Amino acid sequence: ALIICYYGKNGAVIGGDRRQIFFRGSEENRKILEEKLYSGEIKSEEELYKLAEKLNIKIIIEDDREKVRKISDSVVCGEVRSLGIDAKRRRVYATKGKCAIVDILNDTVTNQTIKEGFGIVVLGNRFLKKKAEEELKRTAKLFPMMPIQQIEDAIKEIFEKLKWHPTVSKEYDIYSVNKYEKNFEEVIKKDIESLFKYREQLRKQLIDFGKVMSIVNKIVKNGEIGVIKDGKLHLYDDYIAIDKIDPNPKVFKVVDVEGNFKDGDIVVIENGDMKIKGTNEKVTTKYIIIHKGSHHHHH
Amino acid sequence: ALIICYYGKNGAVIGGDRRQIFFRGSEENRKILEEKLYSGEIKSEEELYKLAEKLNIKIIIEDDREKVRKISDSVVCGEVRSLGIDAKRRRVYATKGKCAIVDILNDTVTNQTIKEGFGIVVLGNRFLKKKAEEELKRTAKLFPMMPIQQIEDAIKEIFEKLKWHPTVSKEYDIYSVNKYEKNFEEVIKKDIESLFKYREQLRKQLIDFGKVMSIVNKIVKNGEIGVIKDGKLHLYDDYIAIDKIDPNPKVFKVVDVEGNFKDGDIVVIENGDMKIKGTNEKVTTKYIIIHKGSHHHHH
Amino acid sequence: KITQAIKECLSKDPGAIDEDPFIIEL
Amino acid sequence: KITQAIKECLSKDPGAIDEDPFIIEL
Repeated sequence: ALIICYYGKNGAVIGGDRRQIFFRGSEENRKILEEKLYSGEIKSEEELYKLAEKLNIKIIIEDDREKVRKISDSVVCGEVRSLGIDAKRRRVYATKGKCAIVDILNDTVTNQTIKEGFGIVVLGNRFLKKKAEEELKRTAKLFPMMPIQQIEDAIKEIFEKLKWHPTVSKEYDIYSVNKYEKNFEEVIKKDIESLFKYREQLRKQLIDFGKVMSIVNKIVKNGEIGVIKDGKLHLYDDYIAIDKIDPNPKVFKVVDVEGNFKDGDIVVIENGDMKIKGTNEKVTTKYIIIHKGSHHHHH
Repeated sequence: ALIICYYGKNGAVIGGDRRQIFFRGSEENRKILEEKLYSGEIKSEEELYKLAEKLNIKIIIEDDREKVRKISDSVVCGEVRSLGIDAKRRRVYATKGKCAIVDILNDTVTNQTIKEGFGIVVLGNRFLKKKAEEELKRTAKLFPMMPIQQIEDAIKEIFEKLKWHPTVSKEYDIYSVNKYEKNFEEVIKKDIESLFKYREQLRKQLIDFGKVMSIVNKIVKNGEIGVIKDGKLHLYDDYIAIDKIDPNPKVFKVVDVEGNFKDGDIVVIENGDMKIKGTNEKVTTKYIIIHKGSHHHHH
Repeated sequence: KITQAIKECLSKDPGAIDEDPFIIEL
Repeated sequence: KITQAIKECLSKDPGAIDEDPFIIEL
């Protein structure tokens, strides 16, 4: 990944590639290739796969998503992410005269530095930042007096100069603005809050996925579920009934049933077929029956 | 895992342990430890973790679930599973006089052998089957004339004789029957059909999970969503609205909104706040707005 | 990619069914 | 164990943020 951002009174400009590389392998080989990629010895994508193949580790390049956003006519944002044990992020926000470098670990903002004036921020691996510096070190001081367009272009040249490297996609996005954001801190806080809501939703859906699947596993294949009291199936304290296969379904102790039976008869199931114990006559119901406990025969 | 099953006219008896061992590591080291475990050179659980630690591969033993079931007073079942690229299973069903060895790959029954008479079937790895054979080879011929209880015990001794090995849990379940199942084939077909329904449900829930998460990702942070036509928010062809965060939500083009506005005004969002373009006055709605496309800025 | 990766990652009792089951006919 | 395993397995751009960002003040 590579993000280059400029901020000044003339405006904010930010360019970013789209490359994300996933690794799937052992710890040592992950770390060995991880360093060799940023060491600069890896030339192109050919030697990446080929060396990764030698280390019996699969890599998956994905250039299909933008690292940079234009939040408004006043603000632009660029994000780099590094996922593993933790979900580490590095964002850079920019506007007319101001710039904000934010550091996120999981669901927390570790650091947030805001700056007023003129400057350039570059996000990426150690190799690209080293290379990008040595392009900017000369040309950077001409930025403050340039128009926006010329800076966008100046940055385009830097991406074209570096994109050959396999940590950078061959295509890239650039967005710019020349309006000042009055509530620059609030805008950033609100954009970040969305991320934390998304992670919350992700965890809530992940919990509810399992919560539904648990219920499916609790469906009674074979059990002695209850007794017909007063023309209705009174279920034991062990079993309960539910209307749908939902994450939070409605619980029932007494259930409506259709079939040939009387009061006092024991209700059972075998091989998913609900019948009367002794009669072995077929009995139907609109509701799904389950164990109350998620433990029947260990878990 | 270890399952030992006897079948005869005196009845069916089946014993099974509860041990499942998961591996998480590279392909070679998975295969290297995989063989060394079944080679017989691995003595106990100490050398398992210790050797697995040397190979930088984590193993997770779980003795918390039964491998054997008593489907009815007529039938008993015992299952061994081996999960990896594919989900390979080996079940053994038994009843008075009959026995069925079933082989499943994923959602298909590869083989199904049924037998009438007297016999013993053992499921497990190559080491245990070798060892179990050499216990049974002597004592097996006394089974046909024994009572059920004595066979259950005879099997209990075999488990106690072998449980020291780290591919077998120190606790085990045993279930037996002495009734003949009239529709032995149908019972098995119905028990298996449940597995395929569970895998179907699992895939259907997994599809619906992503389907919900896609929607969450399509929620509009910043967009020019529509125009207020005739006192109602007419949404553009690009955006749509939904009532809940559901997998298959109800779509809306016209939406009820509350706030200070008139006809002809443009409706926008920035940082999740819905407002009137130009006014910047706060506007509310009961529905969630999303991009119609799942592609906004690439995917 | 995620559903793919878990099958590539986790391996429960591999090679435990790579041989025929042991049978005796009495 | 499954949610645990994926974080132990997949690794997107590790070490890509192990160093400070490059900054210039103009």
